[PDB]
Amino acid sequence: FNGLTVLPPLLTDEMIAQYTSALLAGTITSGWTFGAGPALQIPFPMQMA
Amino acid sequence: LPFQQFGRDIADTTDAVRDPQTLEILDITPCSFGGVSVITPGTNTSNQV
Repeated sequence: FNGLTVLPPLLTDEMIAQYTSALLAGTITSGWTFGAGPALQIPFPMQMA
Repeated sequence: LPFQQFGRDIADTTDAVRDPQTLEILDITPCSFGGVSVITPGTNTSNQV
């Protein structure tokens, strides 16, 4: 009421959740490869090895 | 309460008032205010905002 305003964030919580889900799927299905170039699939036990 | 004439918020501002002529209670809300922002491309590109 006295001239103070709060501005909404540019990225809504849904977009942040989508970003985190994308990162998690990438790290599950492709290991560390997708962080340094094209995403290459690999079975999860072999990635754990 | 019959004795109380005004009402204050948590942050020490008036929000409710009692009419003297008729024993009624009125919620006072400040008139709308905001910031005006102008969205515009480069003036060389166009002059629409």
